[PDB]
Amino acid sequence: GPDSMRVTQEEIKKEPEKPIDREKTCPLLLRVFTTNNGRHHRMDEFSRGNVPSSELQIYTWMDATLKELTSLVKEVYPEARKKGTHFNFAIVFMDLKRPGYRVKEIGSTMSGRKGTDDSMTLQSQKFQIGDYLDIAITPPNRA
Repeated sequence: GPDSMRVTQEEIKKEPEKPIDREKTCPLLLRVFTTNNGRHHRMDEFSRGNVPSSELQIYTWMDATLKELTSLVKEVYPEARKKGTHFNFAIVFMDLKRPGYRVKEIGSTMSGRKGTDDSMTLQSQKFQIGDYLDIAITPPNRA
């Protein structure tokens, strides 16, 4: 008859994500790159040992949410506080097949508006220390 077998990784039933005990966990250093041209940085900008020459560094935890992070970005780039400003987040991560980096868009938020990705966390998107965060910021109403 049919045999029992171990479940493959893709079909593994995972528990719901849990908050981090931030008081007992040393924060990670998150490197955030930003654009204002309407698109993410290209992967050629992360090649040959280089990164973009502007960046924001943040101490945070694996349960950091997109809204928490945009609040910090707004501290340094106040024009981005304008209601309707759009923040498009992507994780830039090492390419394991070829040299350099790859990118995966994860979600977006908007100044002054509640949205479905506001509570999306780094851990939910399998962010790893060593990865970069890229945020493409665009003005209200797709101006």
